[PDB]
Amino acid sequence: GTVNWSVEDIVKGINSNNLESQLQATQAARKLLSREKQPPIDNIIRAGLIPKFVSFLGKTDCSPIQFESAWALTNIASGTSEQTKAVVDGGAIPAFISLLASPHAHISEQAVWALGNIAGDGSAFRDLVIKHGAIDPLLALLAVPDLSTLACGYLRNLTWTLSNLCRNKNPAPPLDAVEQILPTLVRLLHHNDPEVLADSCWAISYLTDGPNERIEMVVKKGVVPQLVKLLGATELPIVTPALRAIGNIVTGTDEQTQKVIDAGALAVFPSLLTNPKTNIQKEATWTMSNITAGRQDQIQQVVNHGLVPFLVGVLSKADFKTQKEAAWAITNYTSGGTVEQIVYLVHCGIIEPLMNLLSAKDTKIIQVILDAISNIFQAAEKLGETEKLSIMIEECGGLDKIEALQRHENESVYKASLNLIEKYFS
Amino acid sequence: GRRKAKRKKL
Repeated sequence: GTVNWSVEDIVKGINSNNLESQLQATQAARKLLSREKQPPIDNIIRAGLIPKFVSFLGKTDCSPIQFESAWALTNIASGTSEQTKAVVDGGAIPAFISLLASPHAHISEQAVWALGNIAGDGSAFRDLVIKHGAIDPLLALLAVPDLSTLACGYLRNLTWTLSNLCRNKNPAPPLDAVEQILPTLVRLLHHNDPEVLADSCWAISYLTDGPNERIEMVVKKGVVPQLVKLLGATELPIVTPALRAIGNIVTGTDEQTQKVIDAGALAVFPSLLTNPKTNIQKEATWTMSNITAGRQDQIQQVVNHGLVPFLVGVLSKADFKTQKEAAWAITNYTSGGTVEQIVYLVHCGIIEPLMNLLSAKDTKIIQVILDAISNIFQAAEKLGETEKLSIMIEECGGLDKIEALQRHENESVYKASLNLIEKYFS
Repeated sequence: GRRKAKRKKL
């Protein structure tokens, strides 16, 4: 009967010289902290029960109290930064790392969960858990011939804790830690469980978010084909982190973007750029923007996959953030592409949505659209077709928009509109 | 140019 205990009763039971009374009070505190409607985490912390739970973590001859205190500390460290800090101050990190090697599977899983929460608090606690040496037993827990023999929740919690170990920047995870975790991450990226796949993709996206050296560290393991395969999956919790990782990779060197292209990622984008989920569309358009900022052969590969009509459609009707990413994509396309590629972009119907988006209040998208229009005008000048494209701009009402932008607030906006009017509309 | 947690056991 350890249900709905009072904090006073829990303190009275824990402070007793009875190990069984201590276990009963600890299970009561666990059931109290596992409740959904505002668990009194601060009330438990003020009572000074965290050191008692940390000490109970070490009672190897009493595994039930170990499991109960581990669950309680897990649910306490799952709260705010102050509560996780209070858990850490009690000396719980080395105790949980010691419990990682417990013969009882549930106690080891609880230690994994608690360490995952502590590392997910932030970068400082993540690096502190790494310094305490959790990576070695965490990876030893997965040194099995087939991951299918492990329990589902066990594998999921281990994958989530590993992902939290790769999470957060400023500072980024240590290079040695990332290199140690990466093979197990590549192995988890091929498991059949959807949650494990989603968390592994989240970890890969965390690792690829930063300098190109980290992106190369991830790419050298050859996970890009599997990343594209998971990008083609049907479960949105799997597609989202896969798309994030693909974008983070295409933010690097042109060789990494070419590695992404070689895996066949562009074939998935016809559905990604028309995904009913707004965030998926926005992230796909951002990835496309960074791909259009690459070499001319990469732009030609974008063209070959018929993604220019999809970019036009996203520019015409989508979320405003998706439309901003599309404008960035068109600007990168026109600035990096050949004159024939810009002519093809015009033939796909880019001028009408490019003009219709000039009525937005965001200044940055206005500058982006003006730069794109400028680049198309330079292409037409190289082709001697300035008059026809000027007629095109004037027919859809874009000339009126540029003339109204001539008297705009931002310096770049009005200087651009004036340049374009005086150079191609006189 | 290119452009660039905690769970509770219930």
